[PDB]
Amino acid sequence: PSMMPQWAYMHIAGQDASEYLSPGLVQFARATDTYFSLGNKFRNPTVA
Amino acid sequence: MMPQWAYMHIAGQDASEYLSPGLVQFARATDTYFSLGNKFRNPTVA
Amino acid sequence: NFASLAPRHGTRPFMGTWNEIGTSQLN
Amino acid sequence: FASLAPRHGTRPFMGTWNEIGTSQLN
Amino acid sequence: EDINFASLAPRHGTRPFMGTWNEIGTSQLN
Amino acid sequence: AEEERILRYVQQSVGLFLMQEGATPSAALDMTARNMEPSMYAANRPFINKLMDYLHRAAAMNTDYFTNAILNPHWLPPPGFYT
Amino acid sequence: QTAVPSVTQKKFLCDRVMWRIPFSSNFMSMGALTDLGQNMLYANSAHALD
Repeated sequence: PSMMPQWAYMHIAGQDASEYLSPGLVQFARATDTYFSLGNKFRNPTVA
Repeated sequence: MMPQWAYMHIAGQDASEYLSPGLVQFARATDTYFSLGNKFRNPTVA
Repeated sequence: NFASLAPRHGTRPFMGTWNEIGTSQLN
Repeated sequence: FASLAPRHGTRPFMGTWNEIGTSQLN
Repeated sequence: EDINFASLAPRHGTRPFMGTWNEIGTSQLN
Repeated sequence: AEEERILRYVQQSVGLFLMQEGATPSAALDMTARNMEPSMYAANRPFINKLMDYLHRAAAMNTDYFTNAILNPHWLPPPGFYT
Repeated sequence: QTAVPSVTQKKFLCDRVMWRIPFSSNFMSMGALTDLGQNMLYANSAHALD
């Protein structure tokens, strides 16, 4: 049902983490990646 | 669920009706020696 | 057409008896 | 283009656009 | 119809996550 | 408004044809499309093809829910039909 | 040369393993949200388990 719009809200299925975040935060965590990483906070779907 | 009932002949039409008109003639003609009666199902519904 | 396959009981074929049926369950 | 990242002489160091992440028991 | 069928490609998010060119078959004891 | 009137006919035509014959969903949709007003079919031709495909797959997912949708005139396409 | 007739018995030891039976079509991890996990969503029905 339209991807069950609660899996999409909870990132069980839908847009990847590098995509639903505002471009500018993913850009931020991209630069300051060697120190103070933000990769492990946001989760992304892995639908089969 | 009617559509699955009709397709599997659980209900809807006996073998004398859904069979092609040609085949029914063949089965009636050769029933004395080579019978095809028991291959097909006839639905009976209460 | 297919009447030629039926045994002849005279001048007419031995056909009919629309019993092409099957109903076999324990009920 | 927030360049507050280490340099490599010029051309700030690196970063892959796709790398924020997921893992489970599976 | 003449629709064109692409490949499914298990998805890591919206992107289909195709993969790189790894059709390599070189072993070569040398 | 005009499109919804076509939807009501499609629900009834498909349901009626499955009542009298119980044919395959593809056959049921085909008979529904061939018994429409030419003005109605021509004006909303892109909509009908989209409507048939969603109804075909919705019946493909689960016919029990499909029967409820047909037997519910209050039914309206859920979003996701649209996009 | 004085060995006696014998019967072979086998076994195996597993630990820190925790047997798993994935809910995929082919028992394969093609993704976190398994293939059958999505089918159960579209079917939209209830099923017990024994």
